[PDB]
Amino acid sequence: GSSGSSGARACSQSSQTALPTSLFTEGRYQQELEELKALGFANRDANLQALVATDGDIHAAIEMLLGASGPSSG
Repeated sequence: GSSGSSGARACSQSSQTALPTSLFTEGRYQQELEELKALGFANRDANLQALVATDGDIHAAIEMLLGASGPSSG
């Protein structure tokens, strides 16, 4: 005991048979987009791009939609 931090593997993509379907996220977190529209958003596309970014976790989406990107570069 001295430091505190967890790792457990590093990088692990999970995709093969799956395909990039645009109409595959508008049917998953459809209600979500509507939620943010009330939580304090509206930009569905953005709400999605963020949601999908959080695995469709509106919660994590909010923060991300709140302006909590994190990394910066351009």
